[PDB]
Amino acid sequence: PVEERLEYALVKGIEKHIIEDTEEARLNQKKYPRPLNIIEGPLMNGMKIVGDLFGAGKMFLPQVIKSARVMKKAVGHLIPFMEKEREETRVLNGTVEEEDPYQGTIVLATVKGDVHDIGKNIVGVVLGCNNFRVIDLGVMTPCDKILKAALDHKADIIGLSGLITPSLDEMIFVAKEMERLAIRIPLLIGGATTSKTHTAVKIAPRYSAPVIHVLDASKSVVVCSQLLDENLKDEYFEEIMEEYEDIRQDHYESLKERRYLPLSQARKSGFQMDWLSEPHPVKPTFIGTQVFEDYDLQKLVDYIDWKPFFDVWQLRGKYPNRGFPKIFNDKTVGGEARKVYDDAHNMLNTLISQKKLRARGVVGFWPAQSIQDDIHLYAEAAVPQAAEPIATFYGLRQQAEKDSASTEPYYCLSDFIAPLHSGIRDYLGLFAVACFGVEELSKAYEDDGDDYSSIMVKALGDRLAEAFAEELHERVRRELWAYCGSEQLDVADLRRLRYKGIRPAPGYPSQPDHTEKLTMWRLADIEQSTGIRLTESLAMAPASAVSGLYFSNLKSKYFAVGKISKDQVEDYALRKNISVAEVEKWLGPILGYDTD
Ligand code: B12
Repeated sequence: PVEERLEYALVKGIEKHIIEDTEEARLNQKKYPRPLNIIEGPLMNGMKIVGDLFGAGKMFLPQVIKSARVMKKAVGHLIPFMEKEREETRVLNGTVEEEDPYQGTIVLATVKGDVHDIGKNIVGVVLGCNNFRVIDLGVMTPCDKILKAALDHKADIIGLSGLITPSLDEMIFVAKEMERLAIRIPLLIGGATTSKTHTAVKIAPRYSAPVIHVLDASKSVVVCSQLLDENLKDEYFEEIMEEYEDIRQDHYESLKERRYLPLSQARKSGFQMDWLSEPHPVKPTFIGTQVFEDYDLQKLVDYIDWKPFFDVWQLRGKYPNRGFPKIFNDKTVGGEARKVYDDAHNMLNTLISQKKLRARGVVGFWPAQSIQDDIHLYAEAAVPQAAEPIATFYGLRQQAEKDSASTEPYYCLSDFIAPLHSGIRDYLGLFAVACFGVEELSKAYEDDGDDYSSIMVKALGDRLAEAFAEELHERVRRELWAYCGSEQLDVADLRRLRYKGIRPAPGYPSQPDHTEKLTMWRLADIEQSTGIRLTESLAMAPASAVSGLYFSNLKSKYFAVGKISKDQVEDYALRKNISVAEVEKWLGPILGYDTD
């Protein structure tokens, strides 16, 4: 029989004879009077088997993508006959019937200002494997375009993705706009920057229709099936409503229960250094920017941290095999991890040897001094105490009250730079790297129909950007700044943060203000030197880009600012010479007080 062959090819992921079997079944008009039967019947049966096996955890994500590719080739062979049948019937009967076999239509988009779509692509493929008609809209999607896509495609669900905290404001804007046209379509929320608490507190109240946060792609199928089943729709919505009300009440009680120090008191208990006895800062080999136009990708292959790459494919090894290279020894996901790693190495070799990917970056150093909570940068030949700063990076100090038994100070990034009045020269660095050509390769793979290769190339581009950042930080410590000239740590120690100094990035918990990237881009001329541009929400395009600041102090360390009070917001607005509303917008996730 041909149905068994179709199901076996779908489940196992064999495109070798899928065209032949599909054509053979199509020619068997006895079983299938219309080609819709080959879709509604044997083909979606294998897709459903794959989807439920993935939901149960027996089959892993890469095999799901293989099955999706096989199904895509099958439907691609079938769609000319679908078009022929529809064109014939439009003239024979004058009408087009409801021939939809999918469970529902879902508009899937990444909100404006965000350029990350690996998770959105994975979610779309997973949903498509469960007979959902996924409508992927891309990145930096305007809200009006999402609403128009939902209206034109008679969509049933809308999904929003976002990776940076400025995307949360866009998501809330989309929710309230959906409310403004009185749309009743359920709205799912996903992304690395999203959380269950933020959705119920901020996103959920703005929309009357269901708004559900989804942690991963596996839960997305369950949520969509429950939302599209009328026997479970209202009860699931009510349960979501009660749990979100409970979490909102708990959130407000907590917010009443937190204590914060006064800003002056927090400053008085900040981190201190003995600059009169600590070793003096090491002057960099140059003051200004050194631009890299075409970095050696082969040097970046051995600097790649593969654990986030295996986290992309959801191949999470159990203890003690939870990380590379021990993941290959795991009983369950060892074979799939090995297959994915081999494919990644093959594609990396092909792209590097063909010059299909280019890495560009810039690193700069300037004299820097500290004035309370700010780091001021000066010219090369200018005396810091008698010259105007050419740039300033404003820091945020931890304000949340700590445990009485705790003795840790209240950290700020300016604590790692020598104060101006101390009479000690100090310097600060910054960098920005990227991997160029991932977008075109992903588009080419998606046009062919290989979503697996597109996801692989996106993950490899991100890995290459991270490896470039790590290697450049290694060079800065030993060669360009030479404050750690005796460093000889291996890449394993590099991934363990065992070296001197730190490289905080804007938007991270050390300094969660994304507007710090504008100063770097204006100072180091990053967009003109390397081609990396900031979007409207201060995200780096291409998405395979990493930036940050270089702190060479021995005592410097990574810290989380946490929640801050109103007074720190007012002081930050006064220092930055911007309105309080802008500070609250760019520091919304770290506000310890309500704003509405
Ligand atoms: C490696 C990594 C990167 C990658 C991002 C990977 C990518 N492009 O997908 C890169 C190298 C680009 C990077 C850069 C930066 N990152 Co980053 N990064 C990480 C990290 C460690 C991995 C998370 C991740 O992306 N996994 C990959 C995908 C598969 O996971 P996911 O997006 O969560 O997708 C899943 C689910 O969320 C869900 N899902 C996703 N979308 C949708 C949509 C719908 C509808 C549904 C139903 C489900 C759904 O399904 C997916 C499958 O599981 C996280 C830490 C963390 N724990 O989240 C930080 C994190 C996401 N990074 C963040 C930040 C700070 C940045 C930067 C701004 C820092 C910088 N260099 O300036 C830049 C971004 C600018 C840029 N580069 O263009 C923040 C978030 C923003 C913030 N705090 O303001 C995080 C959370 C770190 C942090 N603690 O602050 N980073």
